[PDB]
Amino acid sequence: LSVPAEVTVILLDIEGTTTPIAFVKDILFPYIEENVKEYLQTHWEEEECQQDVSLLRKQAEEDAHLDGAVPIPAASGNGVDDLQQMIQAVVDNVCWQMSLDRKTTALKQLQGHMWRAAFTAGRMKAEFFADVVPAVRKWREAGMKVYIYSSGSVEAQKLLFGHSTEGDILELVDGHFDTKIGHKVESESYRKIADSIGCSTNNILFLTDVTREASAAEEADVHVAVVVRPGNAGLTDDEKTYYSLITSFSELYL
Ligand SMILES: CCCCCC(=O)CP(=O)(O)O
Ligand SMILES: [Mg+2]
Ligand SMILES: [Mg+2]
Ligand SMILES: [Mg+2]
Repeated sequence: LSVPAEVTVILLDIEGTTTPIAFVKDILFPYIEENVKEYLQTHWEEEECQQDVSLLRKQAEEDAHLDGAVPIPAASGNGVDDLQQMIQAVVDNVCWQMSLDRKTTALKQLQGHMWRAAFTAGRMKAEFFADVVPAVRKWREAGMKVYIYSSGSVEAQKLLFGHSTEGDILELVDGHFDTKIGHKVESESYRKIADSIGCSTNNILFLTDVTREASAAEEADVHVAVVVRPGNAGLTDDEKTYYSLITSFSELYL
């Protein structure tokens, strides 16, 4: 509710915090499965697409031992028939990786390039709860710095903020962090985030919906608040009593 005087930075989780889970789980990711074949068919000749498929082929070779693994065999030729077969293999491999929650760099890389087309072309918009932007603006007016921490790549994060239901709000963010800085349930990740930002762990207030993230940040001597939004995983009675909860960014007083 009332931020400690020592806080100078607000670190924000995305899914379940600034953005509903429904958008991420039922819109953002399913979009990939629905568009990967069309995307590959249309942009196969692109140097970037060729590089993406190259990475996916390498990954497919490394997963060859896994049961149910989908191979991306060497093309049979360079005719349109051979290409159709190739494309199907890549599509099948991508969907397979997504069915299990395998978030490899090869997969994330292609997803990011596909999302760039979706958001830039205005086919999709990143959903933010109505209280987010106004609160963030006031926070910044009060001198607070604002950073984002999500498992989604920074490149993908920028697309979300650049094409939100609130328009382009990239300027409201001072920086982004993804799994490169470490995993969200590891306290060490938060100590590094403080280092990258250029502050102390105690100058940070992290807002997240998952308690496993909250407890990891607390262990890193970071201040935390648990955000409750529609569709979020329930909190235990003890967690509801232990953590400071907020149902809106407006509930935070500086
Ligand atoms: C661009 C990808 C989706 C990002 C939504 C996420 O926040 C997931 P996570 O809960 O791993 O931080
Ligand atoms: Mg979350
Ligand atoms: Mg440090
Ligand atoms: Mg202290």
